[PDB]
Amino acid sequence: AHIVMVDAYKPT
Amino acid sequence: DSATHIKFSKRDEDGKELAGATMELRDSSGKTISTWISDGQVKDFYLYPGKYTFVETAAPDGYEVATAITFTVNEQGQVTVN
Repeated sequence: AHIVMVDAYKPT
Repeated sequence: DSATHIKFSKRDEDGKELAGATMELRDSSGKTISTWISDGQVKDFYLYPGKYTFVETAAPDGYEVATAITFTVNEQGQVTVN
């Protein structure tokens, strides 16, 4: 089982 | 029961492993059972049946803290997320 957490880029 | 092998990935939006994120794993009572910083690898965990939460306390520069992720491991080893 995989759990994937994404760090979104800060606003441009 | 036995421990279920959980693989955790902290990634950027491009799907690449991201280092520099300070992470917590908490049990159903909110107690921190594991603490670490991401280093560009998948992080392994072995959990008995219960409810847990991955929580990001600090993101590396240029990135936003992700929403915490709550999941459950049942007696048959199945993993259910939000």
